[PDB]
Amino acid sequence: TSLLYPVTNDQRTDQKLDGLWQFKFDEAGEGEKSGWETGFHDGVSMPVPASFNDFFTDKASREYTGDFWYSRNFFVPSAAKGKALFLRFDAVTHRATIFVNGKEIRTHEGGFLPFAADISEAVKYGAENTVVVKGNNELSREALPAGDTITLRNGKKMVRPFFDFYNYSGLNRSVHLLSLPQERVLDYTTTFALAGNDATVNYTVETNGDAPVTVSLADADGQVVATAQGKQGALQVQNAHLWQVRNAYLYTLTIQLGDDTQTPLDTYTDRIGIRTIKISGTDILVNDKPIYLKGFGRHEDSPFAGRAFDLNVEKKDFALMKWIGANSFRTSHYPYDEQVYKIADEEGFLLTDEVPAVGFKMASFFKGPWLKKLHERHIDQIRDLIKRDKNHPSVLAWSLFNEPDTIDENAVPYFKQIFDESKDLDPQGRPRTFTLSEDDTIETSKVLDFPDFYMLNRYPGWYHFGGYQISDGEAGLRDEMDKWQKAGVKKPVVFTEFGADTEAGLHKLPSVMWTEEYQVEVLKMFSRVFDDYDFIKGEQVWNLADFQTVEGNMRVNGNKKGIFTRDRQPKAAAFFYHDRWNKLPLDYKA
Amino acid sequence: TSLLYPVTNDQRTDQKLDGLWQFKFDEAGEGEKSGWETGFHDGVSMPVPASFNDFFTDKASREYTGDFWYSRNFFVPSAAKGKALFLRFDAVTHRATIFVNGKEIRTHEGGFLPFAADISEAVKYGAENTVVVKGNNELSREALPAGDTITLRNGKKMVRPFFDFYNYSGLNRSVHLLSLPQERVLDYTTTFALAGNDATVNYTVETNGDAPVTVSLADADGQVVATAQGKQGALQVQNAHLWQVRNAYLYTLTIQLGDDTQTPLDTYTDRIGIRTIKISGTDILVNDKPIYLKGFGRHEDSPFAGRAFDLNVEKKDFALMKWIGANSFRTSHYPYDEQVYKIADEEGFLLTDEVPAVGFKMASFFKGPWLKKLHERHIDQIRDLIKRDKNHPSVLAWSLFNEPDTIDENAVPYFKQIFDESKDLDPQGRPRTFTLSEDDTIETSKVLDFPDFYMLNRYPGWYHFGGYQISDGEAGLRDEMDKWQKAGVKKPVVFTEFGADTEAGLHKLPSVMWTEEYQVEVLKMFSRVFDDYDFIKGEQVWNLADFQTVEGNMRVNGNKKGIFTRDRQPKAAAFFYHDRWNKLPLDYKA
Repeated sequence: TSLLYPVTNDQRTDQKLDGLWQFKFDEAGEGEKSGWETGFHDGVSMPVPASFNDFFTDKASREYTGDFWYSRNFFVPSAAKGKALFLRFDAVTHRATIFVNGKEIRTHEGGFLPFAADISEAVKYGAENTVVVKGNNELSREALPAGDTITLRNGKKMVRPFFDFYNYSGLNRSVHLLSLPQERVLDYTTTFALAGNDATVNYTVETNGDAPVTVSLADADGQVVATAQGKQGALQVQNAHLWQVRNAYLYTLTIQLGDDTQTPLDTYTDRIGIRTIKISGTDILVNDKPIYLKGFGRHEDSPFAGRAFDLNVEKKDFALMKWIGANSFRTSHYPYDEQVYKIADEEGFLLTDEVPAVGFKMASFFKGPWLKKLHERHIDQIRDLIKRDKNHPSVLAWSLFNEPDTIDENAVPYFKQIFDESKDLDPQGRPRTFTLSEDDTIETSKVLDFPDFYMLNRYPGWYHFGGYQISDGEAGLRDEMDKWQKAGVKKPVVFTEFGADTEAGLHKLPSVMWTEEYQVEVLKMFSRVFDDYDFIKGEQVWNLADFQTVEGNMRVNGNKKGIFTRDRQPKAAAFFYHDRWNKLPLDYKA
Repeated sequence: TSLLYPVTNDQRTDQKLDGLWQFKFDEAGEGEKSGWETGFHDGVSMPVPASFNDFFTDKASREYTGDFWYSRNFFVPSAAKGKALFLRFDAVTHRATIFVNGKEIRTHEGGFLPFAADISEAVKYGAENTVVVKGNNELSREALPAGDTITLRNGKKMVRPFFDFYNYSGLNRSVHLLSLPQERVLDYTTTFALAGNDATVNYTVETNGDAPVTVSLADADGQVVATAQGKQGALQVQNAHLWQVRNAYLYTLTIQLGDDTQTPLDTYTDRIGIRTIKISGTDILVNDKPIYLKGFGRHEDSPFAGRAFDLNVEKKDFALMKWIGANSFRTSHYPYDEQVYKIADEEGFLLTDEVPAVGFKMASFFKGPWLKKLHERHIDQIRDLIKRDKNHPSVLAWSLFNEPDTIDENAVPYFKQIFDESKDLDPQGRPRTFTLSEDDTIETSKVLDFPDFYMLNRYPGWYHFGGYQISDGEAGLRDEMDKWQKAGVKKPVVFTEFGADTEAGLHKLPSVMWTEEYQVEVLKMFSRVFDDYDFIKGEQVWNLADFQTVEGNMRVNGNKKGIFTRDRQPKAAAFFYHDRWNKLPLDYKA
């Protein structure tokens, strides 16, 4: 109903409820029958935001699957009586029921997009109030991301995902207490055109009343350069400062409700970048010039917060990605905290925004009774993502699956439907795509007509033709690249996963898989291939940093394909890209 | 024809040709047409003994598969004219042709057992002579150990084994220049009986003439305690000092040819231990008392020599195995250098001697036209092994396969034949057995009647039910142990592989697979299981030290299941067994 990010001004308040909540596991499912929805203080303290998994010393807790409970007291100011009061949850992984003062307010499905609860009539204005969250982190084939939940021979419930990353759960992002006007901005949209040194922002504004609307754009020094009235309109910016890759310029948009006579009813402000995105045959055009993508390959994963957003790690990840010459990254495999995009906007990065449609395949999948509810939740999370991130200059494209099983002819109805129901959601109409796994190739894939450009996941030299065989793996990759070229490929091709697990410190001459030298050798190979084909317009290596993963005999304490360690220091492969990427211009191959 | 270890006395000489030979690859197979059999000096220097693989910086050399050539000059003393002259090769992996002064003398199949070439008429007595060895290290399903050789798309030949260890090749063990008498000892045998404080060594002596034979046994201080004449006889030792586990006592045996009147024609001396080995239902009896096996789990693998025997590593491996409380180990997966057994004899360890019958199964095998030649070489290498190691007190049992595919009913003819053709080779008639892989279980194995005791390879908690699932893996292992107990198991059971890859330095609380803590957790689990069943009479963990392996995405620079690092320092699991094994008496479970 509204996913606008909270702001602070005279009409809107926003106060974080971050800190130490109370926490309890509910393996039995008795929490509500036990009166826990009224709040409790007999559990363990738990940080918010943060995944709860890594704070326990026992594996039974770290792996817990089922119903878990967060509880906190908070204060509702007297001054807030009469406004629309909201608890906004930035992410509750994966399922939530919200209670205030013991009263059930709302539920939510999906653990990586924000939701808000209207608590206007459930609080005592001027006193302490209680908020309790009943979360669940089970997996099934009916929810994103896809997986199964099993019971061990000893009764305990355990998750077995269809994806790589670990099942980090809980209150993974901030909780806001909001005060909004009764008549307020709900949504707005931006699209851009260029003409000479002039540009045109084309906006619209969604409201829940009939009061007049007034939009104004100011430059980075605060000077106003365009005004307009009405819920639709066009701002004319003379001699505009365009938003450029690794060279951002952000204008401030200000939406204001109310006619020239009354007290202002609502103010909303955001920062936009004036730039356009077109797929012209086989080029990716930003502001009508061709670009070349270089980057990662990312996860929201840190030692102490787990899946939860941590601003220190994020600014550090960004410091590194600029140092290394990169200009893009894909939010694999789920929407990130909204701060990630604002930094991307300020730093002129291009993001591929991915919905958690991962694990749609087994080691078939589109041939099961789970699709019907799965699809409900899939296209709903697509809608919420595009509604949340629409206005960011830095979002280049939407990714609607990661490694779905496109070999089966039954994937084709489902893709048909997903791609029709998302056709007209993004006002900028940016390209919609998805990643093709190693098994989904020009020869074998059945959904190659759908994407606006191709995103390829290939692992020669790691999952196939490892070691001394790498040369045959390079030859096979060029085989497939020859067949794309033969098939007269007209859309762009971007490599979005490739690489090699590497244990920082393992050295060998000559190399063996898992050493720092082999990783450089593998990345050099992929580079040689990428440079001999013109439809290839981007390299996004997997992965930026070592991230945590389910336990397995192939997981040396998590994934290790990262250019940097989980602590964000470089492996030797860091310096290879630092050399290569800072020498490829932004228009490489044009 | 004779595999006796060389000795030095007035009838027999023995001089090592170890050092730097010349070396060349022969990818083309032109070496003989090019005159290389006459010796060469235009190649690269290569140590002997040692695997050649790890001395090259390029992967193409390290991985080379095909014909390779060793060349050396050596001096034949004038004084040796008239004796039987021999080049004895302790191991040439895997195939050899021997040339002396350009003349082809002999070939050999099998890369882990010694062979001798009679060069009595191919040398110039009193000058320098040339020895050239043409080796090959290809694999096929017709040779032990089993594997395949492939060609890459670029022409290069590459091995793909059916086993784990790396294909270390070349002159992996010493080369001796021998001077033997014209009439000489070829073989001898020992068997033992006990009666009160007295014992009886029952010997026989194989000779290539009719001259009289004279055998005498002396104690550790050099006192003679028994003499006998004739090629068969029985030495009566009063108040014998028995050879005890971790408590050896070795008598010196001296065989002498010639009657009381002539100059001695030949002397041969060896050290034996007076002890007996019986499988009594479900007990393993050494000297009629029950023992409990604890140990490894070994390879001949070191950083600088590769597969080649290195006495420093061997004494260090033995220092550690005594420190840790162990008393046994299995020479997986091939006969070791003969020095390993002499140290075992001096340290009172019990060895399971294994022939390189590994890889008899694919990821079927006994259903192929390769068995006929495979079996030729299999039973021949069995014959050579038992002939070489017969007389060691420390060899407890023979292992005739490692992880053969016993699920197919076609394995049964081949086992039938192998087990009949080895029935009467070991004079002591020690137990013959083999290892059963994870897939070969009480439910599924078709060769359970053959072995004299059962050797089990089980990997719960690693290749199955890893991580948080370990509890279900423990339950499944007890399932199988319950079904053995149900089936009324009458032969002993020994666990001979189990464990977990562990990267020294990886710590986590709670644990994850690959950390030092998880390894201890896994080893504790297996211990709990072993202690609840009486037919279980031994634990040999895999592995003693991290050893090198083929490149693969599951091989973090070789195998890592070792209790010690490849440099022979302890991981945390070292101290767990140091505690446990030094508290289990030698008669645990009796």
